[PDB]
Amino acid sequence: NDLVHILGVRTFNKLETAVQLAVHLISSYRQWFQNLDDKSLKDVITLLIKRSLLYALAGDSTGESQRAFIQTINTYFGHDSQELSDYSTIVILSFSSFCSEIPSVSLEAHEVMRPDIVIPTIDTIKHEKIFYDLLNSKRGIILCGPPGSGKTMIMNNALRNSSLYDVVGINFSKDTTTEHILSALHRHTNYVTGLTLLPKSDIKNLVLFCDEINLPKLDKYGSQNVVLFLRQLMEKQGFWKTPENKWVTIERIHIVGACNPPTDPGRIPMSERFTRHAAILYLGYPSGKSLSQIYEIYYKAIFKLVPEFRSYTEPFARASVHLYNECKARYSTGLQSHYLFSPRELTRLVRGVYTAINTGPRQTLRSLIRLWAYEAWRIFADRLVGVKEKNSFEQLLYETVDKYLLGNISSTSLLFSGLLSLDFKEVNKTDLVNFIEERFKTFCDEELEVPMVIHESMVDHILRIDRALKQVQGHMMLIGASRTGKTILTRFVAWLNGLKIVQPKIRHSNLSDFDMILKKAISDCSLKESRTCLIIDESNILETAFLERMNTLLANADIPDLFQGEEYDKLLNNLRNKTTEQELYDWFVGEIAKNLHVVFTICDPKSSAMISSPALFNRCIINWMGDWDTKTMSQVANNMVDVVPMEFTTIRDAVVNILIHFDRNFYQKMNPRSPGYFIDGLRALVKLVTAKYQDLQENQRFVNVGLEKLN
Amino acid sequence: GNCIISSIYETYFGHLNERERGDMLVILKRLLGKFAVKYDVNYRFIDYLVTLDEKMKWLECGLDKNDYFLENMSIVMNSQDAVPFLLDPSSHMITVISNYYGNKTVLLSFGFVKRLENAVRFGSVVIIQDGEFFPIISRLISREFNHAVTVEIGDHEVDVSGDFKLFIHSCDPIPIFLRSRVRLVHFVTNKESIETRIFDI
Amino acid sequence: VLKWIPRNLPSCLINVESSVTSVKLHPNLPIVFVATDHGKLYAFDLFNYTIPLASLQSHTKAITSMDVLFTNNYLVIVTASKDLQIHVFKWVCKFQQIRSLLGHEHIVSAVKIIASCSRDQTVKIWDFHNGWSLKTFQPHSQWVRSIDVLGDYIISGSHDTTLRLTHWPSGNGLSVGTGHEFPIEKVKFIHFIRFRTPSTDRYKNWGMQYCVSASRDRTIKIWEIPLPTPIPNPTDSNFRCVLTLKGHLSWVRDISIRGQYLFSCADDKSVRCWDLNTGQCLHVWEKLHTGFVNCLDLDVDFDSNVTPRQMMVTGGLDCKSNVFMR
Ligand SMILES: Nc1ncnc2c1ncn2[C@@H]1O[C@H](COP(=O)(O)OP(=O)(O)O)[C@@H](O)[C@H]1O
Ligand SMILES: Nc1ncnc2c1ncn2[C@@H]1O[C@H](COP(=O)(O)OP(=O)(O)O)[C@@H](O)[C@H]1O
Repeated sequence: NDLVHILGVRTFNKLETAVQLAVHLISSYRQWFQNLDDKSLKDVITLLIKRSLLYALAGDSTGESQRAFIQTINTYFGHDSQELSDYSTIVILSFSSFCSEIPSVSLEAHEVMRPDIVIPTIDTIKHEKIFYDLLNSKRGIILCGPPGSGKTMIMNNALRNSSLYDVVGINFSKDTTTEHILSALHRHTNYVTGLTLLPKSDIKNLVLFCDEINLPKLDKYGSQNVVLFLRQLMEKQGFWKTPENKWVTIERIHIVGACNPPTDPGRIPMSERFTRHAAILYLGYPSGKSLSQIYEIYYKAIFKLVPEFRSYTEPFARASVHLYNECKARYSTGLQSHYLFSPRELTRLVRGVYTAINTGPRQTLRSLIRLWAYEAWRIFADRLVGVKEKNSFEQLLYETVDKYLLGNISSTSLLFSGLLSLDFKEVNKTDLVNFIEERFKTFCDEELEVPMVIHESMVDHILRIDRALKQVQGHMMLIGASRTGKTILTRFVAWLNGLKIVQPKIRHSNLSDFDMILKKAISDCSLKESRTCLIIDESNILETAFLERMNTLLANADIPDLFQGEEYDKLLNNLRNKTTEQELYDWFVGEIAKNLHVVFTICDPKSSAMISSPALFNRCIINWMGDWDTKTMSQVANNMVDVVPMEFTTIRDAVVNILIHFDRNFYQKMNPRSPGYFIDGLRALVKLVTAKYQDLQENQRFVNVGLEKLN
Repeated sequence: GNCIISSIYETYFGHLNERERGDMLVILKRLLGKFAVKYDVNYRFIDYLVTLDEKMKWLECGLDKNDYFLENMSIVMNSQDAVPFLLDPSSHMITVISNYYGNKTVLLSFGFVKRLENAVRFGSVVIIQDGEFFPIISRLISREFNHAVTVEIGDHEVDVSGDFKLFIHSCDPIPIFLRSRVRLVHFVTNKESIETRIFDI
Repeated sequence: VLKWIPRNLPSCLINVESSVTSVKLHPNLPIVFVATDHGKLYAFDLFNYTIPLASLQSHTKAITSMDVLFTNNYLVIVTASKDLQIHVFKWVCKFQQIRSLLGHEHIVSAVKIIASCSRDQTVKIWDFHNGWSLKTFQPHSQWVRSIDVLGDYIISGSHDTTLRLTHWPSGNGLSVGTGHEFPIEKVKFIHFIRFRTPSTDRYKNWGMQYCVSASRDRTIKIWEIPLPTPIPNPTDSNFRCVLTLKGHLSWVRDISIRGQYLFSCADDKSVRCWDLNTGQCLHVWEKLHTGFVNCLDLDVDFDSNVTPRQMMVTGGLDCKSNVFMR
């Protein structure tokens, strides 16, 4: 009772899970004990009892807490009984360990892109086995832990690789209801006599996977409804038909939940009334050695593509795991609401190294380390707040490279592009700025009539967003001061890459119209292979259900709710016009991941809950646009006033830097600073100086004509 | 010197009252003296951008004798490159622009999209009270067009008459995207207002 | 004599004040004219490139492109400017203003002969003799970029990647074509004398079977022209491709074809010459300009009136041009 727990329940209410798991284990093993002695039988029974007690009383604790519990449960039953450890397992009977049960697989390069690829390791298979037992024990499941632990990944691993079970994926929104669940089960269950609801299959049970159950919001009287609905299904073993008013009994269904800890902002604490009937497990962060093995396997699978340095997999695995460890160490979420670190971004780092290697020329050692460092700058040190932590990251990269086995490492000097040629390689600054200038001038002459500047900070950001866009599942968050040019940057990179711009023209709008626009975009993407990029501003979002839909498609690789019925019928008809159920849906997932890219242009750091959502952190490459710098704006002002010759008594530098100084004083006398005031001032000054200097020029010309006539 | 003062006065001091605007002016003039640029010691922007005949033209429609209101509608009329914004809980800017234009002033509030489409088709000036209820107009307030001139309002292309002006007014003492594009003008009386008023009286 | 390939090193370099946008040599005299984006026309003798023979400024805005034509006799020099003015001068060794033209409401892009293309959405056709307005037409719902005239037929590719073939007396679109994902930068007919080998007698009477197209997506595509009836054929008015040509590292600006070896220029500091038979790049010239290679020009091998001499010339954005002899 006195140890640490999450979702604190009474100790009276875990005995259900403990006893039911133990009895199911004994009923599964019973028909093998007929040829066993009394002592071996008693040892097996006490081993299973100890395992049930440990995994039903300390399931919501951490690894060191679990080891303290295992030593206390060893010393509280005496040493005569069979001992239980972290790796202990009963299997054909004989005492064994989990360490000899893991499989071995060596995947090649072209399937690392799949988000559902599951790597085998020790904790994964241990939680797999306990998940199997606890699901077969006719008991509800909830998994809670820090973000990035792989709850959805472990769920898909356990549910896809079972012949007795299937998967139905539903994701809750901020505003939920009861027909979400009925709609999710509508495509996979049928009503039979509807007195009884059963899965469409007959031999395999169907389990409802719901994730982020903390997300739904309470009403004004301190009570939600969806968790009570879940409690009614997984306790009463039935529910009430809302329009028909009859009891509907469900027997082979199961309820499994995934959620964040209640300490996360925007995540409510549930009543113990619902968690009473379920079984809770803590899914913590994997240990250092487990991550080391996982990324060793990943780096071996990625250096299969470059066979010259196959023996250098192990130092890079140590460097990546260690670097993640002190990257989580030196700052946390207590300083800012976006410093959330997880294995997700290390996986995406491996993905970026993959696409850079595959889409690149012949590589050597120093090129490979500098590419790795550039990707580390790309994905780890991209949403920070100052340059001190940036140079700390640089020296951190230096020390981990020299301790795990040079050239420049800094991202400002390492310039990797894909527009200068057909391969992803090192490029030339002059060539890139010339190409960007030519592209912008032809864009201005063609479509958008803004006589607008090009400078080094914005071309660097263009490179940033182009690198983020060229990848698959490439969705990036642009947060910066207003009128900095994020929307124009997105339009420019879409024009250069080839993606066409679509925008939602929103109150005076609804879910029906927005999903009609979405379905039109989806149909165009599926039929014409249309490259779609959609631009959302602050005014384009009013309901949190929109963000829930993008969060669903982003945390997952797809939308498992809005693609159903006659829409599926016409979609498959058109696809078979162009061309199994699971394979067809997987190819749909792949093509919609390769042919869709969402951008958010949000300036306010609903938006606070948007950034704070760690599910939204999954496939968002949060790029810190930030505010302008004094040197950067001196450059842009010098470029802007160059078209207006005004040197009279140079003075252009003096006027631009004194204007800079005045607005610095104004900001200090009155958080981000919006550069709209600056650009409005520069434009007004330029137009007024030009117009009134022309007027004074013709006035002085008339005066000179009069003076020449009178002299 | 007077031109840089005029530009920075019309773009930076729209939402500042007399005391802090005087502090900003004296700090800016000290900065100009630091940077050693020629200017005018005895210069006022009202003496620059307000013509006496047009001053009387605004005077015959509800102009107040306070110089704060003078610089207020001077900044309003000088906002040509950007759309103007009128912050007034007392509802006086709407009245003065309505009786200064006349039938040109078309009064709308937040079928508003159809009314706005008709207004931009006929070239009609539109003023909305309670601008916090604001998106259709977003392209027009960004002032970016598809040259033929055409207007891609909503989902159906339209044509701009060429004589269109757009004013937005509110009363609550605002989206940041809206705020950046607009020219915010303050009309709240404070201690500096009563200071100057009793001093001149 | 028709299978000449220029050497790698440039013969000499014409230094220009601003970026070169159009180059054209005199078919008769050994002189060349370069028109820039600053409204500047520089005339340079082909064997005397030291001093500018004629540095003229008659254009307020940029000159995108220009060409010349010999009367059937003097030479016509047609120049254009983005302020919607078209000029025709007289070469004595100076430019003498012969005539001016108007009728375009926006920036003019290119000229052909006199006809011209612009960005003002309207196709307008005048006469050099008359100088008045004769023909107006709308090519597509979206405006075209590259046009040309071959007797009485015009092919046009628009910003929406739409090719249309029209006939001046009939006034109807003979065929429609498409296939790229990007707007077409240049489209050109292919005539006969595998591209110059006719297939049937009907197409021998026609003379056009293939056509080349270049865009900014680093692709060169040759398109088959469907059989027309004049009156259009609804069932025989669709283009089709047979070979995709690539190799450029940037946008393809302009293309030129002669014999079997075709020349192209791209923004990757390079000019590449290919063969239409094997598809392998016969030569890649690198480092021609510090800026992008904007335009190419050679003696017109497709016209027997002009002598296809031993000359080549290219322009660039680096305020310089390279002319190749020997
Ligand atoms: N130990 C691990 N082994 C392999 N992949 C992992 C591991 N941990 C995390 N991942 C990656 O993280 C993703 C799972 O994210 P998850 O933690 O389910 O998101 P959320 O925190 O929103 O539930 C998977 O796509 C997987 O590739
Ligand atoms: N480099 C730039 N410097 C200053 N202003 C710019 C720049 N690029 C674009 N803008 C202006 O910003 C507007 C678009 O701003 P946007 O990118 O939407 O800002 P945000 O993304 O912060 O809302 C355009 O109308 C343009 O006039």
